Order: sequence, then C-alpha cells, then structure tokens
Amino acid sequence: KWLRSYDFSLEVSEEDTLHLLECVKEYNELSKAYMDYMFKLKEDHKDDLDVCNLIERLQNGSGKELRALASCIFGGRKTSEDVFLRVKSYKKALVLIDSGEVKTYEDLSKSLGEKTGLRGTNSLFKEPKKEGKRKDRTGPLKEDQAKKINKMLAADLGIVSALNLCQKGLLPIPEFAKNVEKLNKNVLYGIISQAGSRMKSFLKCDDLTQQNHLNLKEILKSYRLEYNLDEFQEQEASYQQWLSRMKSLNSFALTHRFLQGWAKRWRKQFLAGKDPSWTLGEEATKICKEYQHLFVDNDFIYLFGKEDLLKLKVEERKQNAQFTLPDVIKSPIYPQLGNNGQGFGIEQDNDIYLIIQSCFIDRPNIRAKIVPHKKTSVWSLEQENTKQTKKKNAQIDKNKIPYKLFLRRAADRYEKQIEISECRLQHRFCSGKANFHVVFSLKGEANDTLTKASTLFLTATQKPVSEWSKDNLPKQMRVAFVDIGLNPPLSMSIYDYNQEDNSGENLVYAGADQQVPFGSANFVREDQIGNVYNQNLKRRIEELNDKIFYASSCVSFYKNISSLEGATVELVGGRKVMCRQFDEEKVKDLYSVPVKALRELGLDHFFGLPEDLDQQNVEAATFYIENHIHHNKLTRKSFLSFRCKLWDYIHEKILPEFSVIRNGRHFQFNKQFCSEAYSWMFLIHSMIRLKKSLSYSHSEPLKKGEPATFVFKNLQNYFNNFSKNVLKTVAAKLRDYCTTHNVSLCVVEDLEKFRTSSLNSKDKNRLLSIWSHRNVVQRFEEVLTEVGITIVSNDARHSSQLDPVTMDWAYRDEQDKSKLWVKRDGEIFHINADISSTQVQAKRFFSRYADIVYMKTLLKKDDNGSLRKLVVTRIQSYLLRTINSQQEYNQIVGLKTSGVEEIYRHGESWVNLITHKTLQKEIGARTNVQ
RNA sequence: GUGCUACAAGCGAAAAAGAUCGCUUGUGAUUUGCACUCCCCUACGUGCUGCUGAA
DNA sequence: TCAGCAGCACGTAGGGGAGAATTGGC
DNA sequence: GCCAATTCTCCCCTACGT
Repeated sequence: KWLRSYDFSLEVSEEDTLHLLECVKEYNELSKAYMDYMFKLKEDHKDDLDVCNLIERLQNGSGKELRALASCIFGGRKTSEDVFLRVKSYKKALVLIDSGEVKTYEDLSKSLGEKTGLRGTNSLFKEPKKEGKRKDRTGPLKEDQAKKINKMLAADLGIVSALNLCQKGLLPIPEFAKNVEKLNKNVLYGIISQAGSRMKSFLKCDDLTQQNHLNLKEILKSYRLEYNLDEFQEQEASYQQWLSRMKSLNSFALTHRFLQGWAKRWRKQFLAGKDPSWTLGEEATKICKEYQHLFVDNDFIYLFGKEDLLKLKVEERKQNAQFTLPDVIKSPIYPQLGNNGQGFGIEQDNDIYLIIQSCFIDRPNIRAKIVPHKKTSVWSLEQENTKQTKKKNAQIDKNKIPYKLFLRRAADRYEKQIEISECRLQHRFCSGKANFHVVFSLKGEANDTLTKASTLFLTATQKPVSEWSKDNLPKQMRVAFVDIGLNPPLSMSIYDYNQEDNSGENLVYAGADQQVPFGSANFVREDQIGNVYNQNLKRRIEELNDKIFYASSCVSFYKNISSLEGATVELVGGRKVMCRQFDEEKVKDLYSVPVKALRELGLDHFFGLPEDLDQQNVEAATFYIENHIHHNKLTRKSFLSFRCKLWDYIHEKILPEFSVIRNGRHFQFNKQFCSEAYSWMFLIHSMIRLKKSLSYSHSEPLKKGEPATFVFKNLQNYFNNFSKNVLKTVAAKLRDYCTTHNVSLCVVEDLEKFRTSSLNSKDKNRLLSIWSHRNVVQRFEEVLTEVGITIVSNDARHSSQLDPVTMDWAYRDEQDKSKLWVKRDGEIFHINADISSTQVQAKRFFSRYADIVYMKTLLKKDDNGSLRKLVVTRIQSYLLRTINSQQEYNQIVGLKTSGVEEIYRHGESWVNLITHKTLQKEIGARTNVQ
C-alpha cells in the first residue's frame, strides 16, 4: 500500500564493473529493440484485426499479461492447447449464467465439467484467494464475477491473438530470437516487462494527446457555432480590418491578457467622454476610437478576438506524442532484479553481500558488498548465515525470495524491516567512472478508514452524513490543524474530540442543519515549532538579498541606457574588459532610474545625480542627466569607469559574502530548526539570477535551436538539494510533533484559488517558485502515512482574516503579519495570526462549515433596467438553513447577467468589497489611537 | 551512502569576460549532528535569461 | 512599465513500476 | 528428484471547491 525507497552503494571489482556495464548495455539495447519493433508494427500494420488486438492488450493490460505474452515475443510456447480450451470454456460460461437458469456456484462448476483448462487456483473456481479456505465457496453468484469474466476472456483472447500473430510469421522479434541463444530467459522476461511498462505509458499518453486535440477541435467548433460569427459577415469583416490595422504597427499582440484588459478599459472609461489611452498607444488609440463608433453600445472586440486565439492555439498544439527510445546514458533503463527477471540473492560473517546473476550464459555470478549507511545502529539479515566449508559458494536460489533485512540508523525512530522481493540496479557515471547502487523498497499496509470517516466533517449540513462513516470514526480521537506559513515554518493547534461528551465548547451535528447532537470537541493546546534562532544571520541574509536586487536593477539600467553592437575591448585596470557604446540617440522615455541602487553602489557620482532627488520623480532626473550630458562631456570614459566600478562592486561586495556565509555551516539543523532556511532558499535563486546576468550578458542570442552555452550546474543543484533538505526537516518536525502528542488526524489548507498564509507580495516572482505548497502537502502525506496518521485538506479562504471566536472580520495590519486585531467587547486586542488561522479552520471543520462569510453574487439586469443580485453546495446549504430557499429563480437565471461581483457578511448585513475594506480600515485604525 | 557543504592560481571553449563547464596542481577539510520515496515517459505552465522595440 | 524570438531550469497535472505460486520432462 | 513455462488479477461502502 505504501513503498519507501532506500539506496545503497555497492563496491565491486573492475572485472565485475565491466560485467555489469555489459549487462546494462544489453538491457538498454533489447528494450529499445522491443519498443521500436512494436512501434513499427503499430504504424505499418493497422489491419487483420489481430495486431490491433495485441496493441490494445499491451495498452490496457497488467504486467501479468506481459509475462504471459513474453513466451511468444521471444521464442515460442511449448504448449498452445490449454488457452483454446480456456477461451472456449469461458465463452460458454458467459453464454451460460446470462441465461439466468442457475443461481449457484455448484451448477456452474458442473456446467463447465472437466478438461476446461483452468488448472485450479483461479477466482471463478473455489475462490481460494491465498488460504484456499478448504475449498470454500460463497454460494450464489455475485455481480463482480459476471463483470470480470469479461476481462479474463479479454486476456485469454489477447494471448490467442498473439498466438495467431506468431503462427502467421510476424510476432517473433528477429533481434530477440537472435539473442535468445546467448542470453538467459529470465533476463528476457525482465526486459519484456520493463519495456512493456514504458510502452504502455507512452501509448496511454499518445491516446490522451490525440483526444485532447479532438476536444480542442470540438470546443472551437462549438465557439464558432454558438456566436454565429458566420452570420455576422459585416461584423467579422470590420473585426478583421481592425485586427489588420493593429497588426500593421510593431507593438501589437492578441492575448488573453489583452482581452481581459479591454473589458476593464474600453467598456468603462468610454462613458467618461475622454480617451483613457492607458499605455494604449497613439495610432492605436485613434484607430480604436474610430472603430468603436460602430459598436458603442456593445463589445464586439471581446467576443471576436477569441476566435483567432483558438485558431492559433489549435495550430500550435502537438498532434502525436513525442517518442523517446531508451539510451544507456540519455534515457536510462534500470534492471529490476527478482524471480521474474534477473536473479539475485543476499548472503551474510559481518558484511552483507549481494549476488547478481549474469545476463549471459556460462558466466559467474557477480558479488558486491552493500556498503552500510553513515551511522547504522543495527544492520542484519534474518537467515542463518554461519560460516562453513563452501557448501554452495555464491548460489542464487528461489524459495528465499522475500529476504528480511533489519536496519536502523541514527535518524530512524524504529527498527526498519525491509522484505526484498525486487531490487533495482542503478548506474551513475560521475567523474567518468561507473558506479552502482542497489535500491530496496520497504512495503507497508496502512489502514484506509480514517480518511472516509473524516469525510463526515466535510458534509454540507443539508443531508445526513454518510452512515458508513458515522460508525467508523474513533470515539476519543485527537485532531491537529496545521498552517504552513513562511517565516514561522509550522503552526499547529490540537483539539480533543469526545463522542460520549456532548457539552464541550464546540458542538458538532451529524444530520440536518440542527439534528442528532453527535458528540462535542474541546481545545487542548497550540504550538509553533519555528523560531528566528539568531537575528544576526537573518539581518546579514536580508542585507545581502537587497544588495543583490539593487545590483541587478543597476545592471538592468546600465544595459538599458547603453547601445551595444559597437562594443570595444580596451585595457583598463590591467584587464581587457568589454563595454558597450553610449551614443544611441538617447531618449527621454526612461523608466524610474534606480535611485536607491545608485545610492548604495556609490555610482551616483559618475552619473552626477545630486542628493536632491526622490524615488519616483524621473522628469527632474531626466533633465539632470541631460544637463550632465551637456555640461559634462560624459564620454565613453565615464561609462567605462561606471561599468568597471559596478563589476568591481558585484565581485568584491557580494560573492565573498555569499561564499563566507554558505561555508559557515549554519543550516545544519542541529537541535533547532532555523527559520532563515527560507530566506537562504530565496537568496540562492537570486544568486542564480545574478550569475546568469554575469554569464549571458554582452552576447548574441541563441539562434535556430543551437545548444545552450551554459548549464549552471553547481548553483542549481545546490538550490534543489537545499530545498529538499528543508522540506524534509520540516516534515520530520511535524511528524515528531504529531507522534509525541498522540495525534490521529492532521488538517491542512487548500489555497490554490487564493493564497493568504504565504507572503502577500504583489509580484508572483517571489512565490510558487522557491517553496511549493503541493510538495509540502505531499511530503506530509508521505511521512505521516508511515506512522498511521492521516491528513485531510479543507478550504481555508480568508483563514487569517476572521476572528477565531466571534467569526467577525478582523484586521490584518500591514506593518506586521504576526498580529490580528480583533474586537469582542468594544476593545481591540492582538492575537497570533497563524494560530488564529488554525483556530478558525478548526471551527469550520468541527461544525462542517455552518457559517459562511463570503458569497459571489452576480448582477442581473433586464430590458427594464431592474436589478436582482442573484447568488450562486455548502453555500446553498447555508441559505437553506437561514433563509430556507424556484421557477422565479430559473426565470432570473434566463436573464442576461451584467457582471460578477462578491458580497461579504459582517453579522446581519451583506456588504460589498469597497465597504468591507472600509470596515476593515475602521477596525484597524483604532490601533494608532491607543 | 546523499545533502545540509569548497576556495584560490594555471590552461584550453574562447574572439571580452571577474560568470558556467571540463582538466592539472594548491589549500582547511573528515563530521562536530540533523534529515532522507526513488526511477523513468508525456503535455503545457510558468517564470529565468540575453538581443531588439515600444508609452 | 509589456512586446517578439532562441535556450533553460522547476511546477502541475497526469502515465508505467519496486509478483506469488503451480506443473510436466525428468 | 526437478527447473522453464504458464496461469494468476475482488471483497469494496468517501467530499468539495475550481
């Protein structure tokens, strides 16, 4: 049910390593040959209704069928009789039972009779499962047997189709039959299994992509048919003329952003009687004004520009999935040793040795030592491995396939038992020398009833909770609600649910709106397992970060004001350097010159901006720069000095600091989780960006798919590994916290629609690129399913904007993110932010969203100019609970909707966004009074 | 075992490079303590990043 | 404060995978 | 005796917003 991986290096001799390289190359060659032959059969042949059946069985079958057909893909089948009897008997069984004259197992067993293939041990006879149960039978037929006899026959008929292909003279792959003499058959089965898995994945992907292109065609047809663009020939002609006139200019494009902005710009500012021209252009604004006279009262552009977007999107999308064959060094295939593939064994005096069977014939088995891990408390096998006088040497045997390895290191919390039945061989070519690792997976069966039983807390309070979940919840279960903000890495709260007690502070109902008072919940305690550690490290990191951003902005300004294409290499300061020209018909349309960057770098003197300036005024700055160009020569020498000084700054004030703090061994996470790991994660990305600027600058762009000049390996690998380490450490902290406080359920927030718990930066460059919410949730699932604690995700919109107790809209102050200002008795107090988010999520959970404070109502207008303000399952349940709410509703729905807005609740009133922000400002302004 | 976790000089890509990658020699390292589901294949989305143009 | 055109990480969703027991010629 | 070849696939019950 859950498999966790572990990688162990191997130490082998040079002869052994050459043997394994030969084996791996053979695997790759054979796998590529198999997939390529299958592709050739797919393309060249699509007739006879036989090859298509085999491709269908490979596409929609299990590994068991791959093993069944392997005996035909290579060589042949010794016996080809029992399958025909099996398909005949199963066809007759399907014809029977469908008659309905029998309703028992015994009648069917006599109906088949004897010599019906089916060599015992199958579901339709005696259903032995694994025990056999002394030939027990259920009695009457169920539905699942009649359902699955069909897939059983599908498998048998696929094997028959492969038999027919072989008998025709097309199935035995010439390469496989050529190699079969010199290679063991176990290897052939393993290669067939792995290559078939890869090809099945590819075939499903290709099917999905073709269906996607068909769906795109269908949706474009629906769009072009619903809007009747063919009927409006004149409107289409006018729209096409407008598009051509726009495309005449060199600064026009058609995009979803343009269409989204058109509705806000032209449909709104046109009523003011003046042209907005918000970065719209000079000729473009005049053309738009001239053409809009035909459709002043409507919006033809919004409804006409989407067709061209659909056409170009349909053109651009790929048709058939791109096909990659396996390569030993590019697209690796990794042998999966086992009883159905390459043989393997494990033997123990005090070192554990792995014996791998050779690919070829008449070659010895290979012996490796499983080199242990960094600090191994216990490390042992289970079989008796006492030394003797070479009873069997290195023997690979079945009857011992599930090897039992006990291992426990320092970081583990419990002795780990791994039942090896397959082991993966992996090859790495680091430093030009091949090395081998064996990968072992440990398996576990995790109980799967807590998720379903927790689903009863997510019902809408309009229908009774699912009965099968009402009787499976633990009686005295303890829940935890977690928030995963950035600066405080983790913040949780713990609640105690008592089925028996019905008088706790939180009450939960498991029926209609207020019915069946099923239990009650209490609050225990809330914690946060992050701290700032030392403030010096955080201060240094922040200073380096804004220094980096200042330097990057300065280099952007330097590039923008320059020209290039006439760059000169001149020996200045003992270095050849390379600077770009300055005379390029300088224009007065520059952006905000990085005045703060020019302050901090010390480069203002070169450009001669006085102290008298601000951070937004550019016309005065432009005039001052022009006057400096006039009065001062500001020749290429000044630009040369400016560039040299900025390069000197970036190489003597940034890189030494970054190195010295990187090599300082701060993020070792010993006895304390440092909150500065996240700031470091950001700064590594910033460093990558800066070094990219230092690398690709002053270069011609890449052309016609030429290979990339640079790779940026060290820094990228550093960033990735740092992110993985910090995620793992946070997950381990959460797991230990839950397990040390007797928690059975963890509740997380789904925030893809709106993110509030993370940073509130307007720019998206600093979010969803360094820290992934989805990976945090995935790691939590992975590390908690191991111990037996389940996590469930719930909606957390406006989590940190609500009062934990009164459910009022509290104020998130802009100065600090760690204080929420709340009134309860006419006075305002500050409460912890993320802790309060956990509290409100808990309140929403235990009451299964009894009260809502956010709805999206749509404005409805008719030909009479009236308004209706119609609202849009938990929401409908809420209405059904408070206002208790048809034909008039469909009548309003049929009316045209002017637009979509939202309504916010503040007690007994439902307000708009403007007045809601006004009320939040009202509740938050009293902070400065006190 | 990996990863928290590499610094300077040579030379070659190479015509500019203080960036990136590859080699050869230096130099502290040696874990001082934490954690560790790991392989491929798609499609399409983001930003990154140079060159150029626009209000 | 975006536009176009080459490379390029990683997301973000998907798609495969970490097999056991029987049975004739030996 | 015995290893290549060849048949094997269930047992459940669960939500909700984009």
